[PDB]
Amino acid sequence: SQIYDRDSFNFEIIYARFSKFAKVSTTMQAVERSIVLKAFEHLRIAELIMPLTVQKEFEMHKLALTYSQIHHCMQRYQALPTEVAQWAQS
Amino acid sequence: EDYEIWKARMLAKAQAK
Amino acid sequence: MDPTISVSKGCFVYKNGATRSLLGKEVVQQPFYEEYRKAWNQINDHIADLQHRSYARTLEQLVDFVVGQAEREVLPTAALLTGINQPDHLSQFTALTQRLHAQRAAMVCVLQSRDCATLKAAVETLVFGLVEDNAEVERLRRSQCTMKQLKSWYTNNFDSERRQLVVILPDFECFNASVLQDLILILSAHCGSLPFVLVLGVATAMTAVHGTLPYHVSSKIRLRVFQTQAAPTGLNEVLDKVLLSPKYAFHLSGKTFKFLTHIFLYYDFSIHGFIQGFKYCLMEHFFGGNAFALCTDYSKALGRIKQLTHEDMETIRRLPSFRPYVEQIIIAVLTDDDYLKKKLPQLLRDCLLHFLLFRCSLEFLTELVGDLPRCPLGKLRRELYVNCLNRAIISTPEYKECLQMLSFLSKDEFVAKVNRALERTEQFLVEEIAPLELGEACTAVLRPKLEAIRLAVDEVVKAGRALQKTLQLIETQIVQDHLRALQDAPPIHELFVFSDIATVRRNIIGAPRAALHTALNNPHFYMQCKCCELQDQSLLVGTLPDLSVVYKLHLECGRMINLFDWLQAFRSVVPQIQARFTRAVAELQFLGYIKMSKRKTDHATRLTW
Amino acid sequence: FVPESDGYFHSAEHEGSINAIMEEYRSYFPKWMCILNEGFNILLYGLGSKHQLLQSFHREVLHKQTVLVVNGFFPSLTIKDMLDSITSDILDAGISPANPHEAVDMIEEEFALIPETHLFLIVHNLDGAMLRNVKAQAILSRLARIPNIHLLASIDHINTPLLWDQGKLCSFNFSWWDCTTMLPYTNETAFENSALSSMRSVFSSLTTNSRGIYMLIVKYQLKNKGMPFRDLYSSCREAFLVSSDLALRAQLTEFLDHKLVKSKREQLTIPIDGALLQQFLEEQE
Amino acid sequence: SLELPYYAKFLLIAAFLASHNAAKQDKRLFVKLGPKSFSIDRLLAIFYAILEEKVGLTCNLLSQISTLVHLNLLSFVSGEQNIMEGSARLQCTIGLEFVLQIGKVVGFNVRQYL
DNA sequence: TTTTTTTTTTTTTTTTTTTTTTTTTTTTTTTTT
DNA sequence: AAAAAAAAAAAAAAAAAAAAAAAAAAAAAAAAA
Repeated sequence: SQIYDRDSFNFEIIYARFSKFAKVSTTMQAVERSIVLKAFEHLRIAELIMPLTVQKEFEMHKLALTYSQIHHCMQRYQALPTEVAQWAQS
Repeated sequence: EDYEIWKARMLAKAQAK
Repeated sequence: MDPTISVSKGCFVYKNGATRSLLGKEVVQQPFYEEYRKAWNQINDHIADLQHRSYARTLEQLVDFVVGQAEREVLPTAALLTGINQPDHLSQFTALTQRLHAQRAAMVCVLQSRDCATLKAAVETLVFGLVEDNAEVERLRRSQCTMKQLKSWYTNNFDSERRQLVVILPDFECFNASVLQDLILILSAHCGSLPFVLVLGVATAMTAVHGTLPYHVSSKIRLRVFQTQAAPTGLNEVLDKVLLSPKYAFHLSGKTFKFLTHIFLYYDFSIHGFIQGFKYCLMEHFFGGNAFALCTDYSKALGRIKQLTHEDMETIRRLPSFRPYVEQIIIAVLTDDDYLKKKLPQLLRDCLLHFLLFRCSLEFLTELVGDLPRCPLGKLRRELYVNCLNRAIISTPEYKECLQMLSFLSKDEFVAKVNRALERTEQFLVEEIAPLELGEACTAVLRPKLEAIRLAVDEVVKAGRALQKTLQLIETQIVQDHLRALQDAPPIHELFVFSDIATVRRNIIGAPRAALHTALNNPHFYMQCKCCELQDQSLLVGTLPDLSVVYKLHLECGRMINLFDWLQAFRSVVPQIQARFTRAVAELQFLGYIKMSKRKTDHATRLTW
Repeated sequence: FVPESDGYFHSAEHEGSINAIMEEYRSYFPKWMCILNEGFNILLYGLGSKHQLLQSFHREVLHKQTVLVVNGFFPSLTIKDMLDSITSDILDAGISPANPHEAVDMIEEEFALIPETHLFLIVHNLDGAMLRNVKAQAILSRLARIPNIHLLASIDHINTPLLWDQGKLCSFNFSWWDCTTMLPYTNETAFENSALSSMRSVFSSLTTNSRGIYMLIVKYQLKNKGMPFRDLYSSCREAFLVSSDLALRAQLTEFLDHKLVKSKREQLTIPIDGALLQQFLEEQE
Repeated sequence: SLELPYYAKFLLIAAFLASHNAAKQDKRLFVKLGPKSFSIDRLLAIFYAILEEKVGLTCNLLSQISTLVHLNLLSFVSGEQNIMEGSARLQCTIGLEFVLQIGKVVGFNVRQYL
């Protein structure tokens, strides 16, 4: 959302952007596609992700948060590993 | 072939034995 | 016009004595109808018994799952991985219901996907199914059926004694997803109140259940996966134990066997479609007259000979395998009707014994070539059955390639394979041939040939040329005589095999577009006129019908069709011509070949390309 | 039949012949009774109209049986009519429930209680204009599975098995028959689903003020080779043809009632070419 | 472990190639994001192009199309009321690994036609 | 055996839900530059 | 290839038709005498 100026996203776009990070993380090497899909579904049913109202892995979405809420979550999270905390800055 | 003409030819040759 | 072409109604009732065995008695008392009924009921009961013996193990597992849930919140569910052929499956579930009504372990509701368009209809169908299942084992309205009434009914009936509440969903893929998720949430909320077991009917894979059940829904799920045996395996079992069983006198030919197995293995994995195609083949065979009613065992066929009429001998005279029996002998055969009446039982026992020796020789040769690598003739009994009824098996180069590869092995593997073949053929002769009538002469003819084979094995194990002697003796006493084709068959073998394949091919597999294409390309194939003939399929002669000319005239044009040049070219080929062209474009739009586009003032688009 | 895919990617004696064809197809009727006795259904898929063949089968063979003849080519047919017909007229059980699959459940439960009571149904054009949805074919395939109910049906469209899956095709235990007559589609294509003289006949019934109003519209349309509402209202008001604006809206709604001028968004375009409007303008002089 | 018939396998990989492979390129590849939609005429055209046996268009083939829709291996993005009229649009709803398994058990390479 | 009371079923009337018409707004196609 | 109209299609509101429920009325069964 910060790169493409709040364009609607997808499971495949976010999974590609996550899998580019998970190859060099040395902590998230062993996550499957289905576990990240279940995590995406858990974010969807908690309404941190809302549909624009297509297959489940291809339905378009919107982020229901602001950037300041995620920036405060990065400071308030307990036992956050440093790889994720460094990936959140850039 | 037809069964009628084959039966007729076989019967006629059976009379020709 | 007609009485039924009314402008107001669409349906017309011709009720004659209707209130709140189609044929007459003259067709049923004919012997071929009784023989066809007996043979079809025997084959259908055998196929049903085989399917029961296939399904009984997974049935016992599901019944033990329901009982072990009863001996014990998340709800216990059980994905039953069935095949893609849905109409074969529901009857299986019915059997489970009967066993669940045997031990009084549960009562079963079945939720079809047609009844569960919404959550309200799904819950109403569930409660109504459970209440009427209890009412039928030992009436609420549609809007009255609620989960509160189910809880009160279960407290009033089965809290003093617990019956599980098994909910069977036979078509898991065809459900609405949100209705299914909310139904699983509704059933999981009432755990502890009502003991629910959820049996699923998943047809594809477990990836479908893992995809359509989200995180929060599958958090309340304790599923245990069961597996059903595959539909090609069930087909091969039915073909091994029923269609090649020696105790039926009705045989299929190689081409019809290959046609039905091609329909199964290539188009649809439906065992019921195979059963109905085989029933149509058996019906089309036995519905040729009372002469084909002799296709049973020996005593009933001898009785049917003793009751036979004159026209039945006249239609067994016309079949093509009868004439070389005449030419090999004459004045009493062709017309006198009693020489054949006393000569028939020898021919009947000859064909019966030939088919029994054919089945035994097929068993011997499929054990001999079955463990061989590279399989030039096939692995199972059925492919060898097709290749052995189709053509001369020794004149085929595949048997010579088989002999070349059997000569390339050692003596130990050859000796072990022929001993396994001897033991299997003797076991098949003692188990399945021995209770069969006219089976004593079968063993008494084929067994000294097996003694010759076994003594050849004895001389090759006592002492390279004896291996070739064993191979040529296997050829000479099994493959030559007891493994003939259908062209080298005995006399009058038509009564027992069924080779009519073009009529059955037209009447089972439906090709509407082939008939429409033929009737619009050359109407001479159907009209059979002495004027509308065509040398090639695009001549466009003047004596053609109207719609054929309009179809040929729009067939060569592009995608978009104008009314003007098409009408002018139709006038160039063939007032009332405008009414005929309006009739032609109406009939050709009626078949789906073109379409008048909406407010494109005269231009019409062809939907066929 | 093999259609070639590249075209998608680059984009008298006749009467006696039909009489012999119909006698040949009338020979198949005891075979059809023997086939319908064993549980199969009959499907015909020829080119020509199979209406008369099925009607002659109903007259010559099924003369005393309970026969529900359904015209699938009827554009005002619904499944409610057929199910109300079966539940009310044959079974005497009143109106069928509004859920049609529940009505088929009721029909199966009621036909289970009456064996040796066979309902034949003859559906001309099973792919008819109101049976081309999947629900109606599901209802018809569920009806065809009942051992008391027997089915004969016609097929005319080229895309018919696109709505029969393998479950419907195992419920429809069809015996396919090539009954290709050469009869034209008179009874099937006659119904509702398949001019300057009309403009003059409508203009005959106009009054004087409506004649002047349509005269102004056609004169402006032919002068400028649609027209606005304001200049039309000023043209009707300068000639004393109208009292207010709502009477012009009433007269223009009367014109749109008869399909003479077309409203657009108010643009007023007459949907006939300029040459015939020029002939009509020269017709009054 | 989804067992299918032979022509159902070929129709399924033809539907995958119809949804994936960029319908402007169909003019070149056979004549000799998201899954894009297609019509059943395009599916039958690609099926006859990649089968190279030219089987008859019987009722069982279109019944296989309807029961692959029914088994949720395909879907109906558009249409569903003009299914015979040519305006119905389908979409393929499987992945690449299943198509590669089908092409391996048949012997037909999909990556050549990809 | 005849009369009166209370149950049951049918028919009518009212309410609620589903379908259909109608108006508005959007939206993909078509003509002009 | 873009700007702009234009007809077709979708959304939504509003009214009617049909289904369902509830009450009134008539027929039937069982008690009163």
